[PDB]
Amino acid sequence: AMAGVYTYENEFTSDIPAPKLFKAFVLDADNLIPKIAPQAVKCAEILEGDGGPGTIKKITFGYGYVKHKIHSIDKVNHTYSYSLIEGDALSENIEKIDYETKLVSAPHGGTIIKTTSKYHTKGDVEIKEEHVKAGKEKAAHLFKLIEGYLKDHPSEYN
Repeated sequence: AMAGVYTYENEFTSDIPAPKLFKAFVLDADNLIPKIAPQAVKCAEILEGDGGPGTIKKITFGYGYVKHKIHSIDKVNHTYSYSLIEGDALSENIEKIDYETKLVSAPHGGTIIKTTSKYHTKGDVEIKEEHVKAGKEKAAHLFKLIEGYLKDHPSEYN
């Protein structure tokens, strides 16, 4: 019954400018990711809301699905936050996970992507280093694919 929050932060870099990355990775993820990784995302459907705060999305992938609830989108600052509210990473021990991502402009025109994950826990906390790392290496593979797409279609997301 003990409720708590485990917070984990991570950061990676890109040569892609922040605005373009924001438009592609963040704002057009429903459309872009199916294109470059049909297994990571087959389908995204909005179940309620506009597409801004409060929006609920169902994401189906090549098998199972998750639901995301959008908390905020700050287009001007290039920050985004949303929670995993249904899916297999959840349990009686992890009731939900909040993500917050910030795209910061690097010195030479690229980006530093900073992500905070907050696991809302119940009872004893058990969180394996190996599952956290497997999550980062999966995301990084898919991020590298997005970067490749943006470099292969330079007239997009300007």
